[PDB]
Amino acid sequence: QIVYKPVDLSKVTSKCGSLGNIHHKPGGGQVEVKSEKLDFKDRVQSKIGSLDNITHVPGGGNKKIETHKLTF
Amino acid sequence: QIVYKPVDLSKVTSKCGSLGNIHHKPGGGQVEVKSEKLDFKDRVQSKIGSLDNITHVPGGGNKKIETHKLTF
Amino acid sequence: QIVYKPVDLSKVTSKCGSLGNIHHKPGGGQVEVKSEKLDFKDRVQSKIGSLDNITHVPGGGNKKIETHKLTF
Amino acid sequence: QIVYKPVDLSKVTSKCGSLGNIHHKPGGGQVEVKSEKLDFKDRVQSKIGSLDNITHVPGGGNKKIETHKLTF
Amino acid sequence: QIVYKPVDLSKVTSKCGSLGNIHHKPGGGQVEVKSEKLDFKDRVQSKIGSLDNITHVPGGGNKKIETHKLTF
Amino acid sequence: QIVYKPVDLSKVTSKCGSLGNIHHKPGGGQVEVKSEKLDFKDRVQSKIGSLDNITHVPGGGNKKIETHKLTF
Repeated sequence: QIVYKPVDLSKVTSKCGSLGNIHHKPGGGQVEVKSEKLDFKDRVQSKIGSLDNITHVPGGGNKKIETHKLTF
Repeated sequence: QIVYKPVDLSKVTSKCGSLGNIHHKPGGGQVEVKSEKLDFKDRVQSKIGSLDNITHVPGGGNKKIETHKLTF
Repeated sequence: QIVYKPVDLSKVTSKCGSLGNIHHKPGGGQVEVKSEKLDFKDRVQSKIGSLDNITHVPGGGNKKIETHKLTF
Repeated sequence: QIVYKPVDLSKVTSKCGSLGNIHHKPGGGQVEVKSEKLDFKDRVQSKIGSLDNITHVPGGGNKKIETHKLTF
Repeated sequence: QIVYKPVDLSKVTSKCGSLGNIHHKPGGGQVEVKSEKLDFKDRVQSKIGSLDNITHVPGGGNKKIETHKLTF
Repeated sequence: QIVYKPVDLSKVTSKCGSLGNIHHKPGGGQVEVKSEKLDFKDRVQSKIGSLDNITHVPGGGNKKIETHKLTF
């Protein structure tokens, strides 16, 4: 007899009184790339020649990850 | 007998009193890429020659990921 | 006997008192790409030569991902 | 007797065998100015808040400046 | 008796066999200026808050400046 | 008796066999200025808050300056 019975009662929580006055001001820039050949196969993930800017301000932004497995 | 019975009662939660006054102001830039040949196969993911800008301000933005598996 | 009976009663939740006063103002830029040959096959995902701007302000923006699997 | 008799027989000269293959490619940018009061009077020359690009390719472009003065 | 008789037979000269293959490629940038009051009078020359680009390729570009003066 | 009689027979000269393969590639940058009051009078020349780029390639680019004066 096999019984699998994990119990989860957890909390991930935040409080923030006021969130703001955020300034993001990058001063440009320059990028150059040279190549002759590219050859990509099974599950390649790639990024060539970027100049990318991100502002990310979540009011919460909490994460939880679970993985429940049984196997014979 | 096999019984698979995980129980989840978890919480992911947030409170934010006021969210704002966010400024995102990038000053341009320059990108150059050279190649002769590209050849991409099974599940390739690619980005060549970008100048990309993102502002992301979710009021919550909480994440939960689950995976429940049984296998014989 | 095989019983598969996961129970989920979990919550992903947010409150935000006021959301706004967000400014996104990029200053242009320049992008150049050269190649002679391309060949893309099974499940290729690609982006060549971009200058892309995104503003994303959801009032919630919460995410939940599930996967329930059984196999013999 | 007063005699004013300058003699000018001078030359300003050029030769250029071939002219070209010139590239001018700026990557944008960002400019901000704040003030409350302006007051400009006699022979003021002014420029507030600029993002200006110039390409200038004259085949000659030679200059000669003269000033001849007499006074009693 | 007053005689003013300067003589000019001078040369300003150039030869250039071929002029070219010139690249000017700046990567953007950012400028900010604050003030409350400006007050400009006799013969003021001014520039506030610039991001300016110049390419100048004259085939000759030679200069001569003269000033001939008499005064009593 | 007053005689003023300078003689100029001078040469300013250049030869250049081939002029080129010139690259000018600045990488952006950031400038900030704060002030309360400015007050400019007789023959002020001024520059506040610049991010300026110049490429200057004359095929000749020779200069001569003269000044001939008599005074009583």
